[PDB]
Amino acid sequence: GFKQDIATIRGDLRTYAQDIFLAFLNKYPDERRYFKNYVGKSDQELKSMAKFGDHTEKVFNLMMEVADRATDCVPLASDANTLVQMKQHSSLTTGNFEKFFVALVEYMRASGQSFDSQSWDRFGKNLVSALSSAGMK
Ligand code: HEM
Repeated sequence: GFKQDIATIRGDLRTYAQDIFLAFLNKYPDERRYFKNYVGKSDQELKSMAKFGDHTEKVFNLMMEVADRATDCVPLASDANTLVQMKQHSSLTTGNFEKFFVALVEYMRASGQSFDSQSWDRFGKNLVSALSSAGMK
């Protein structure tokens, strides 16, 4: 289930973080504009820029903390608030996050593994609701 998925992802966090982030960018290429240093780089090229592996790992660490603190895939309003108020997220809207979670859920479905894809889809929906409830446009 969802708790085990947190454990699976944490066990190899940099690998899943890179793969899922790349799946997002490659599914939604317009989103790469927000990540100036990644423009014009292939998957394997990104995998040698220090900021890439370090940024993606930090993003997924936070996402796992938010997931772990959730109750029945509903995140804490304080964790939504943190994500809205981050300087790095100031120009984002909820659609950016919707896209991210579409890519994440698609990744999990395509994986050979028994990820609880439906729980991640619900978590993403509830996080987007919570971002909106916290004032994200
Ligand atoms: C639940 C989803 C997300 C989480 C948990 C998350 C978390 C974070 C964290 C922890 C950082 C700081 C990384 C660092 O300084 O090393 C970060 C930076 C950033 N986030 Fe997010 N974020 C998420 C979704 C998004 C989405 C959907 C976008 C854009 C489409 C985005 C755009 C950025 C940008 C532009 C930065 C700064 C530049 C960079 O880190 O490469 N984030 N985010």
